[PDB]
Amino acid sequence: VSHEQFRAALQLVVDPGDPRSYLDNFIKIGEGSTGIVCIATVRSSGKLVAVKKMDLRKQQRRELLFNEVVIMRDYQHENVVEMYNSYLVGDELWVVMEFLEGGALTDIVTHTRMNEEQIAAVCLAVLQALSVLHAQGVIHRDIKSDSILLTHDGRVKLSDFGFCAQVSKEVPRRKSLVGTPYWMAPELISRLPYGPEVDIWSLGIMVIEMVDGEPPYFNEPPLKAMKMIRDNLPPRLKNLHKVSPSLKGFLDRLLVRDPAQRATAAELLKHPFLAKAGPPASIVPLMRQNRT
Amino acid sequence: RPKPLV
Repeated sequence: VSHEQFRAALQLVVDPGDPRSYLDNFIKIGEGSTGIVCIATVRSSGKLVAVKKMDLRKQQRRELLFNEVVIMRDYQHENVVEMYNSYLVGDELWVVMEFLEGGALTDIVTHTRMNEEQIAAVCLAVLQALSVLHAQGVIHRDIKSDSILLTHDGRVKLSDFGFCAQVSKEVPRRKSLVGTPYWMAPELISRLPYGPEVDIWSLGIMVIEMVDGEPPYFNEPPLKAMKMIRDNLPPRLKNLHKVSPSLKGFLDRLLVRDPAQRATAAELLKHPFLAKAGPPASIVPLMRQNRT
Repeated sequence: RPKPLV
């Protein structure tokens, strides 16, 4: 009943039609935030596209599904996954989008060790994206290695906007408890009104992922890790000797508890650590199809 | 992987 009501609303917003008419050989590759991701073959071209499938009945907050359409209609960018078309297919929202065939940053972080040319390239790419989103008041709210995707030639793109929200003069802060526990900003876990600064902290946790292979407290149940994040000093790297003073100085601007003192994305683009970033080619050897 | 909390 409110499901039927919701299918009808989504219908007025999405493209008409059914992309099964032009797509073949759907193969599941992933499950993430809000549903599954398949690759599919575009019949007329032989090209490959990704299809995000999101069951309306399985969302904590169905209304966040509109985020997939807002972000597509409005915030395209070099470092953001491009979204082609959305559809309602029975009880699911489908988004046909760019296939990032290099896979997710998670698979690199859990299986090899990045150097700082590589970390700087990822950080620079992510920060360019955030600088542009944050200037327009868009907060991603689920920054983590699982949300950073790569092309085969090593270009880095932000993905998975399903949890994002907007701030503006009339709604200067968000309040919702949203993200993935281990990456959540402290002010967000403490239920304070928050803004784009939350993505900056989450990026810091992603830097810890890149250096250590895991975010802090990863061995704790989620609820206990949030409590630890709320109450404790900023989390530390397992091994500080494994980062340069430059990388350490960079991280220290990210993992600041007071969001007013945390660096913005605009400021971070100017940080000397980013001078280390290699081109996309430098990221390539890290991917599963290339490492030994 | 840990799931998002909404």
